[PDB]
Amino acid sequence: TVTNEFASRFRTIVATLANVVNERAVQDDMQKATRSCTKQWLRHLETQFD
Amino acid sequence: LKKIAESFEDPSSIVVVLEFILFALFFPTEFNRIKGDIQNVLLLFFSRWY
Repeated sequence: TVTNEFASRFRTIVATLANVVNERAVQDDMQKATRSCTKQWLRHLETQFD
Repeated sequence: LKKIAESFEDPSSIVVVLEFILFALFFPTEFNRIKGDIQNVLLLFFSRWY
């Protein structure tokens, strides 16, 4: 396989789990810098799994 | 092409993409011979953003 499959399934987990996190930073409506710094962490966490 | 291995994540990682667009407009002769692997390191870019 060109790009490993097992890791590509993990990307779907992060893709929709991060969407749930946003719905909490609308009710507590954090300054974007706070909501961005957590969405940025899931990028590093996922790219390590690859 | 001396392998420059990296993963595109940050929107600031466009420098690696822009490096080839600038190289291709100076040495078309040299680019026309190594367009092969300069493609597959850029094909990784298209899987992530689009």
